[PDB]
Amino acid sequence: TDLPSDPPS
Amino acid sequence: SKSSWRQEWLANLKLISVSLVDEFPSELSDSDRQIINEKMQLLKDIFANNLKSAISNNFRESDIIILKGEIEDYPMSSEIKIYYNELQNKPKARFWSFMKTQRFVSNMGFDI
Repeated sequence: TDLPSDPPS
Repeated sequence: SKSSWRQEWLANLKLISVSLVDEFPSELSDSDRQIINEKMQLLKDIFANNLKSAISNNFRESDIIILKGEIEDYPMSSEIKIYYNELQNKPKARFWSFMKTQRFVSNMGFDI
């Protein structure tokens, strides 16, 4: 539920 | 991987409460005010109708908080910044600026 708001780099 | 990250976010957004603050952090023109307000409304529609999130009228009772700027631009006297400061000085809400939000929603497959 608390995964990053920014896409994976 | 961004595909997997989007599907994880999409499924999770159906179970999230979103709040869109009315407070402006700083001084702007009537034009800049109007542009932000339009985006806030467009963003509210994307979250409710496309992303299927619940819209909360209380930012203290929501998982994601959409701001009319960056939280660091908000004054100490503002209730939204007083709330933010508590969550730092206590061990879980998200605070996204409208610009950050607009990009996330673009990454969800929806462009204002």
